[PDB]
Amino acid sequence: PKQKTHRGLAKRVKRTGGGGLKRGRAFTSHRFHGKTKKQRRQLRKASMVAKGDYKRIRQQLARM
Amino acid sequence: PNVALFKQDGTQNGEITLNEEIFGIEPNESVVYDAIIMQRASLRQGTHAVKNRSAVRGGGRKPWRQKGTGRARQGSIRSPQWRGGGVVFGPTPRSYSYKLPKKVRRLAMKSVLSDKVAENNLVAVEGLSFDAPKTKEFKQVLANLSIDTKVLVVLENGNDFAALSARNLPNVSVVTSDNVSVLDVVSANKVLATQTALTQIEEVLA
Amino acid sequence: MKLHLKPAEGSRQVRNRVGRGTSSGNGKTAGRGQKGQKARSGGGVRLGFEGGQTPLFRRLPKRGFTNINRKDYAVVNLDTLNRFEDGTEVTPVVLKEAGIVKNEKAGIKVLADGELTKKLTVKAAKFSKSAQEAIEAAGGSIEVI
Amino acid sequence: AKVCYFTGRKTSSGNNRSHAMNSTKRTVKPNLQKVRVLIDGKPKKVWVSARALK
RNA sequence: GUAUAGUUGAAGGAUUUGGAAAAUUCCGCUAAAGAGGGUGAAAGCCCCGUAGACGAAAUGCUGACAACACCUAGGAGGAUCCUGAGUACGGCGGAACACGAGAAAUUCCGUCGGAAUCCGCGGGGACCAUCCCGCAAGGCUAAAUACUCCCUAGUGACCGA
RNA sequence: GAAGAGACGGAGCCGCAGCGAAAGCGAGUCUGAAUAGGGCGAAUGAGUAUGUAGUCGUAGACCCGAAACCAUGUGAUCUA
Repeated sequence: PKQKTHRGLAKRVKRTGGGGLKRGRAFTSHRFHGKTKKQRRQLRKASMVAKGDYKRIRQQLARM
Repeated sequence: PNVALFKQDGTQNGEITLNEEIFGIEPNESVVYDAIIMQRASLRQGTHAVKNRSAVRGGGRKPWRQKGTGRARQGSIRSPQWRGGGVVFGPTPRSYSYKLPKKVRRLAMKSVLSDKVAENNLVAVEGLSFDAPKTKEFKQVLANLSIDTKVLVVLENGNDFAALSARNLPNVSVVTSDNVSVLDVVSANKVLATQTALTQIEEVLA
Repeated sequence: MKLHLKPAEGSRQVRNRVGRGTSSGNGKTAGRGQKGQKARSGGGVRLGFEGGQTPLFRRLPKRGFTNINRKDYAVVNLDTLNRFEDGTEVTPVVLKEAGIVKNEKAGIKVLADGELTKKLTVKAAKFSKSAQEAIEAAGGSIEVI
Repeated sequence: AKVCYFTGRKTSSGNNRSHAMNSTKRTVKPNLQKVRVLIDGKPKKVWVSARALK
């Protein structure tokens, strides 16, 4: 039978055109009065793939 | 592509010219190799099977205890280390067939037929006719053309008085103009064929 | 080449059979080493498991939605047109009909990369704001039908 | 209470959820009443649902 | 026409080693039959067969086409009448839909309420309006699909105690 | 079509264009007041079909081994 892709990563990660993946940062949906104002600016913007976690995840997101 | 013509014994009328798209194209060798293996490996029946532990007509209780007896521990009578037990990883029914793309098949056909042209093994007969199916006369036909080895006869349509005279020695196997495969040709040494069979080959093979 | 055969060079490998004696290199535990659940029968954890550490997908947040009525097109840029020399009515038929646009998706859009020197005519369903200028520079005619 | 004589009501079974969705098995039974009716003029006693007494 | 008994069906001798030849050496013959099995060892020409050709008293099956059963009419008008009831649908509690009450349409089940009649009624994923597509609460229906206890005839880079 | 090679069959699938959650725009786009800066793209940058081999996933998945669990049945000739 076919593989089944993960439905936790399809709702969190979208694939770019160069090969990598776009990722949305964390620590954004909670208390903010603890955090500073440089932090809450610099945690709006998306980051890329670290090549450690691209190994074990690659086969799950086989087509999406 | 210039092949002479024979009557039944009369010799060398005008030599038939053939399409250089087909009969002159310098055969690839790996294509013919994989065509032969794909053909001959597609002839298998796959019917063979072996029972295992859940299919051996046995029982499902520990005969012993785990302790007290002092012998090693067993779960059931029938399991692969016993005699009469099941078998681990036996052969199961498969099908072994697979189809190449639709360019290499015609590349194989063209390559084989150009190979047999370049070594002068097509002997084109102007036309074969028997009033009755007499296998002795067909032997005399092959004696007139002086061919001895494993040979092919390619026929046209219902030549029922020329196809009913080929249950000969194994020099001869006979295919009509439609069922010409690869293994029917590569196994043989020479090919006899009529004029019209060449034309109906050049319709399908363009 | 007849029945009594050669493969291509490098065309077919052999195999590697595992658990057959201590001088092939894979006898006594079969390339698995000593104990542990990567070395039992059928062991190994599921994919993406990292111990009880919360894995990467339960660490970064869910985001977005999908439109139900997304209508995206079947883009041809501009150089693909540059072999239909003069006067064709480029269209969602005869334009395709040689191996150019199989499977138009919602109608054909045209883009502007990168040089057209003809006098064609185009019938598509959308156009960029530079492809019209590139076509009318070369003297053609366009219509969004 | 086994069946109806006129309709097709009979006892059956279904689940039972309770406030944190734990399921067991019920016995959902129809309301039935022993009613003296006139079957071909001769009176009998038979089980009839109250639904057919409207 | 076919199924269950069948008929007929071409062509070889001698020598050497042998316990015994189909083996070997000379010279022949056949083929619409050179698939297979058996014979004192390995056979186109010894036997049983095969290709071809022919054949059914009795019972069953399948086509066919006769007979006999059945079934099936047009155009216009639109005053009045008919078109499936404790049914549709709603509340409550459960189930079935990929859908776990969820913003939850559509299908059933238990109980309690409970409509309209063509100027009508349902549906288009809560709901309303507009548009579009359809007439529930009465029945029947071949083939394409899944299986093999058993029968006949075959095959296998399936096993050989 | 001989359980076959062997032709028809162009529904479909993959590559040729990306960015954005999206409306959309397009060799460019997103955030932004910004023609600023930045992310991700493009600037020759080749895929696809089949065979074979290494690894992984779903299936018992390299085999042997429990204590226990659930559903039908069989027993009071021993013993209470």
